[PDB]
Amino acid sequence: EVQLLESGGGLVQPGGSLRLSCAASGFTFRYEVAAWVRQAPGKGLEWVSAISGPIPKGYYADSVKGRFTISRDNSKNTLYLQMNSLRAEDTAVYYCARLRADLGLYMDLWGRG
Amino acid sequence: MVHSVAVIGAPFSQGQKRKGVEHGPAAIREAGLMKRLSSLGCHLKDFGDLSFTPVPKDDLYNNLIVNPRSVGLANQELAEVVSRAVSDGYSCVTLGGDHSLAIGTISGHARHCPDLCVVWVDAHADINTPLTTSSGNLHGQPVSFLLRELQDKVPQLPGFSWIKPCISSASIVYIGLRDVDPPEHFILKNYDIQYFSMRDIDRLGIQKVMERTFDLLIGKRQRPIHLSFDIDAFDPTLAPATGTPVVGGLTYREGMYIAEEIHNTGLLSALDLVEVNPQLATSEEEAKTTANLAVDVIASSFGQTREGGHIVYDQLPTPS
Amino acid sequence: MVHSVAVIGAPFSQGQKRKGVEHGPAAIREAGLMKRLSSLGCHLKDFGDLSFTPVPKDDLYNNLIVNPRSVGLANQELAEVVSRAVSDGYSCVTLGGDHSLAIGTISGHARHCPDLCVVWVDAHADINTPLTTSSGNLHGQPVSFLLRELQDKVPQLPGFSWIKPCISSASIVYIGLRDVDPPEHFILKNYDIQYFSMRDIDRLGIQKVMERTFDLLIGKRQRPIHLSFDIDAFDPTLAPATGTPVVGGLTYREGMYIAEEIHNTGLLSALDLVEVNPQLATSEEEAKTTANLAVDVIASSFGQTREGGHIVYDQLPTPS
Amino acid sequence: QSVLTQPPSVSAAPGQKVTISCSGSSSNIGNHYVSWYQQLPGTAPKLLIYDNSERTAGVPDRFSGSKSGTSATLGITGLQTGDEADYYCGTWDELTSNLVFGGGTKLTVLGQPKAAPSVTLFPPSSEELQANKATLVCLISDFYPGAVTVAWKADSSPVKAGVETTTPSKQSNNKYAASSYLSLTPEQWKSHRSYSCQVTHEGSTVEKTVAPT
Ligand SMILES: [Mn+2]
Ligand SMILES: [Mn+2]
Ligand SMILES: [Mn+2]
Ligand SMILES: [Mn+2]
Repeated sequence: EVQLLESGGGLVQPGGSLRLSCAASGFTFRYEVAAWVRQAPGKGLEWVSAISGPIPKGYYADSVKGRFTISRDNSKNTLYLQMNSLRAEDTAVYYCARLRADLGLYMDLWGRG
Repeated sequence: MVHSVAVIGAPFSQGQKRKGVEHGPAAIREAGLMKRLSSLGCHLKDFGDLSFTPVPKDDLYNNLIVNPRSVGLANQELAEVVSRAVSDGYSCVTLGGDHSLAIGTISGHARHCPDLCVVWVDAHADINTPLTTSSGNLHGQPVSFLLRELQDKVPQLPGFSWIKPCISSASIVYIGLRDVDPPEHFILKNYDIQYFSMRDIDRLGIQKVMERTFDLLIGKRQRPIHLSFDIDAFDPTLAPATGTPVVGGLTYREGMYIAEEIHNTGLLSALDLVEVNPQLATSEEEAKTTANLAVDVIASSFGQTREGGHIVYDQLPTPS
Repeated sequence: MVHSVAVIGAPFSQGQKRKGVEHGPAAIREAGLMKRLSSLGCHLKDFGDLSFTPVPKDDLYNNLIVNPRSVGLANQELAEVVSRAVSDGYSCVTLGGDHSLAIGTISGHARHCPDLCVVWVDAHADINTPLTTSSGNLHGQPVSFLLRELQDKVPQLPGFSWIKPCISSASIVYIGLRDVDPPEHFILKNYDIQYFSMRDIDRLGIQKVMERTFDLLIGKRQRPIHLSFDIDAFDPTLAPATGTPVVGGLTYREGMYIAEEIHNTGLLSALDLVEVNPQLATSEEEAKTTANLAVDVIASSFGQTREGGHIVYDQLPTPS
Repeated sequence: QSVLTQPPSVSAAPGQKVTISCSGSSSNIGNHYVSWYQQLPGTAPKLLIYDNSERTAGVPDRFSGSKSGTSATLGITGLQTGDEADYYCGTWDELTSNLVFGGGTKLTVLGQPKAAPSVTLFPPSSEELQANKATLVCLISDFYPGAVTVAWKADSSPVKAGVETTTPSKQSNNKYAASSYLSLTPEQWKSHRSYSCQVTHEGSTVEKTVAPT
């Protein structure tokens, strides 16, 4: 009754550009805080980007700030990550997640990757 | 002259479970507020929606669980905008955002209108002190900051020393109360704050409630009115896109009646509409219903009638 | 001393379409009844939920379409448990289960409290005789078994000869009536049983209804009160998880008001909450709404207020 | 990543119990709520636990979260084979202004006996040294569970650069395999007495060594 599906990933050259998507269904992403997290093969999870509030505002890890741009299209109920000046070390599976707060922060819905 | 209205978005919250309330301003807008106010014939001025920026640290954490200093400082910027809107001769409408914004609007309203009175329509008294409730619950304390008799019960927090208590205990009346913490009950009884719970409303009926509210506030002299209207005052079936839904609230008609009586005085100088949180809606339809109802309160507060007759009609066309 | 409450599950039905009502006790529990009663400061005693076993044959058929002897014998075990709870000095709360359980609770209540009176809140009069309605509809006859003037109209069934009629026609008052079979109407008029239909409520308002109900029952002397509250008294939009939903019922606020007036007497000795059937709900949300509303009636009947103030608050904390 | 410390693997039999530690600092776990994520093979992480110990809908009481000082624990009792996932802790770090994560813990529900790895270490071929290259090959076979840590030594000194280790994978006989490659110059190879491949499996190390002849 609620899921996230990413697309746009694949093969790109060093110094290259690439734009990922993440369509929500079963909830309105617009009123939700959304995030990108990534997994270099056989390794942990790195937080990349987050988009919150009504302006909206974008937050980034220092390992991507000034190269990556997070956005959303409220009409297509879809979340985006624009990735510029890409590096070998940017190689990873990329998840979009829903970020919520109670006492602390948590990611309660993940996409396929 | 025609009646002038200023509209401000104050998308203020302390994050946590209530983060979505920062989307109330835009949701009320997208339900056609400015068009409705234009059909009434109001001269309109839009300040747009204010930025809500955590100080001293604007990071993701501090945007999702907001320190109180940020709420204090945001309310200080708000107060000045409301005082500008009023000094310019506009009745000032502020769209929430959580009820903590009343700290900004009433303070700013009180600057050029120190004799103002307050009609607080809410399921809650929103009168806890920083000592009676937690640090991320400023949405449940606004009135402790503004009330004069409570100065010695209220500690000095960073970001809130700008505030000058501007309301006396005889100058606020509460309508809709049905969810009141024990210390909030103590304060009401101890400091003689007049209030009409839902039980009072069931017993007296809303007609008599408004007659008594005005007797207490404007019984002796005419005074500027501040309407602080929490959408959660309405039954959760009518306004479900809210953060503290309490069963057994105002019907649509009781809520329009309040708004019509306030209009009929000619003394409405400021209006808050707070606690519209579209992300807590289960569906678009719950989101839009809650947002349409907020628009109806504001329109009705500025002279929308149920029987028509607001705009002047002259003669009927003849056949040919 | 503080006010003591005993809680009994009586998951009694005659199966057929209403089998799910045997899950009402557990559903009311899982909506946090014992916690709410504990916050009120009540001294609590839980008898748990009683077994409902068909006699003389405990097979699948006799569990899905239950013979009346089984209902008679179950009510006899119930009566003794209620009389224990009351002799021990507890106001006795029985969770249904269908309304046939009133045969057990009122009989058991009447043993040490023979002067008791009954406030029956229901869409139905539940006063058919075994001759005016069918064999699997004991849920619509409880009052014919208990009423004194009706002895000669009521045949002796196996499992029901233990019963001693314990209510006179002036000692029961009905509130909420809107679905009354012709013979039930005859009985009311013929035996002068006082009742307030939804039309009476529309005409007089619930405030006056409660004022007149007490005039009839406790106008002359103070008497122990038995509240028999059918959830189907509430409009089907408020309580949809019920077996005979009738449109045009009590609002939430009328229902809380009844419960507040009953509390304000200080004479509530026994309370039934019946006809919560979670399997007839279309969704979890309908099930939980119906179960939350039942909890609100019981809490409100034992002193939950809408304006707060139940628990005593002493002083406010000072800054430092 | 890997601001937060987890063990790389844990194991117990079906029905049995296990805990997974999550170790941080004053500026993350010390002052912020920990969340636990479950990742089944080829699937998306799932939120189990948030605000230290609040289970999400459907998650049963045998999955338990706790937090004290600057550490956090995930307790799993009643182990079913469906629990076989990688598990991650996560919280906020107020030092770097990042959502942070542990390196993950591979949980194995034991379906066969504990089997320690067979290690074969090959030195650079005569041929590859002509080409001005050097590769040492550490072949790692017949281990269960399917989690190893690999550490290379130059003499006794830790070697960091020029290491490529595969993830463990399933052999036809249901045991796990992995390989590890160290890249050197021929001057490095010829200027140390020995290089060693060290494979840790369930807290016990299998070491193989070679020397330039
Ligand atoms: Mn409020
Ligand atoms: Mn409120
Ligand atoms: Mn009934
Ligand atoms: Mn009924």
